[PDB]
Amino acid sequence: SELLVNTKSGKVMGTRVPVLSSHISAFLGIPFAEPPVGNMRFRRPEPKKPWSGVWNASTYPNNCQQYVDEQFPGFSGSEMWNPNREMSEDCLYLNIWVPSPRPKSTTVMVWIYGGGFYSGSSTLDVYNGKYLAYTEEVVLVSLSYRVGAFGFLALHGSQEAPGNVGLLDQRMALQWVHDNIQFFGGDPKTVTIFGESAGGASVGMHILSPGSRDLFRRAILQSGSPNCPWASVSVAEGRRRAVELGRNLNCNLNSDEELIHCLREKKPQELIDVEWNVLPFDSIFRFSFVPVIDGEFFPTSLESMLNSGNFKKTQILLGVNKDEGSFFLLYGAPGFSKDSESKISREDFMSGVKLSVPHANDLGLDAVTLQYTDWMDDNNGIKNRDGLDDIVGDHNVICPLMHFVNKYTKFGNGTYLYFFNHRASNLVWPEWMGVIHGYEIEFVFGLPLVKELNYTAEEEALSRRIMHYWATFAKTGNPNEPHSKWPLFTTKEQKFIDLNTEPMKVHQRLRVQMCVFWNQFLPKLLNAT
Ligand SMILES: *[C@@H]1O[C@H](CO)[C@@H](O)[C@H](O)[C@H]1NC(C)=O
Ligand SMILES: *[C@H]1O[C@H](CO)[C@@H](O)[C@H](O)[C@H]1NC(C)=O
Ligand SMILES: CN1C=CC=C/C1=C/NO
Repeated sequence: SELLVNTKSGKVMGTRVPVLSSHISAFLGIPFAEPPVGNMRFRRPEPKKPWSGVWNASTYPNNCQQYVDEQFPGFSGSEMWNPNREMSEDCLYLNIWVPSPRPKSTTVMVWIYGGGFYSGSSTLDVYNGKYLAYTEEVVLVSLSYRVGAFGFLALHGSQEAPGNVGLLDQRMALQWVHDNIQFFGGDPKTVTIFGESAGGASVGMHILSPGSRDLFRRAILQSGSPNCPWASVSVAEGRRRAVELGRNLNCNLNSDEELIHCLREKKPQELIDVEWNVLPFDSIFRFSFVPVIDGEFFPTSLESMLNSGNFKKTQILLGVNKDEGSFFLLYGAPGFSKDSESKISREDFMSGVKLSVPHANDLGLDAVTLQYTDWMDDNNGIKNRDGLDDIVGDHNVICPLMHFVNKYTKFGNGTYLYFFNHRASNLVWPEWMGVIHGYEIEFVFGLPLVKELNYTAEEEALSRRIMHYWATFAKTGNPNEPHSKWPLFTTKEQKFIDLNTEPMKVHQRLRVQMCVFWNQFLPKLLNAT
């Protein structure tokens, strides 16, 4: 049958799904590691152990233990991100979507999900790979990896909970794709890892990590960069936060040995219940458990790796959305709310700014205020709302990614840059938030093609237009077809394109203005004071 496949780990039998008018085959929930339950908790993952008999690949697997977002219960705008399958410490699986009939050796795309390192699932509807697979004849795989403390708790010296382990889960699935994707018709010479926010930062990170480089060809990064200030911590800090976790559960903090034995004793939900207390800062866009700069995963510091080409040289496509800040401010900042327009007082702006740049002293603080204030109208509520959206955007996504780009392209082998600024016509969040973080994904995964979710005509155009760009680049190293064109990004000129339902424009020097602020000036200033 098309649906029975022999793989180095065992025979797997999938299932066949409908898509638009045609069909496709789906393999759902293939395990690729020993379940990290028990007291494999926090440990590095181990390989699956071949099964006998025929693994059932026809339902979605579980989601990993994660914080579940209740802030707007019943609101789809927020629910669309929540685990939608049962949660379990047993959740290392992956999913494949293969064209019918099976290709022999075609392009592979591996999706890695975002979620701030504390959350996310392979199984959410917006990450359904059947449209992409179908429309572009590519093999589409989505992996899944451990989040929050289960995934990133890090007690350096120790082998019991070493750090970066979720990051290892990702690599382990990338191994299994490497070794078996050929039996599904995928060309392993030709995998593209691609992801959003934490997912983007992780792709970035496997460009850098030496044990990750050989496992893939090309990378696409959305709204995320391995150098984003919220994406890594020092080993000391990770140590500090793990022991802090131990405290709100009343563990013995005498050896590492005992901390871990303790944390391992606790039910998954009690770790989740207190995870947000270990933050060092009142802040937004910061997360508890996070890649740590351990020296084994990352041989050295991010910055100096970037500096001396110590990273995989291939070609990359990446980008930012127009309002990366809003979603964060809505959740975290005094003054913003889902149902009003959220005019912010000159009072609330100040505390907004404070929460966004939690490591700055106040001289640093003034420098920011100065930079983003309309001094001729320093009271307009709207201007403050927006100014704040740009601070959180720039400081957290746009400018660290621009820095990553500039260093990448000295030694890279081709670089393509987008600025997605389209607001979906049926977006269910309010207007003031604009083109929000995360909201290109549904265009990438091709949901505007499905009539009953209500998109414009042109939106569907934009979606396939994007999907092709993506699939072509994965297959080619170039988003463009042999004969108007998405230009390469160069250090000399720095062209990038708009992605949106009208005819594309090339521009230059994305937020260059403000990125020199965050990239050169502020850091020098905090270093002096
Ligand atoms: C097990 O296999 C059969 C069809 O092959 C079916 O009842 C069901 O979809 C599968 N159950 C799972 C994976 O839970
Ligand atoms: C990178 O790729 C090839 C193959 O090694 C080389 O000749 C090419 O011109 C390079 N291009 C860029 C975009 O740096
Ligand atoms: C969880 N989430 C909420 C808003 C926007 C993006 C997003 C990505 N999660 O992985």
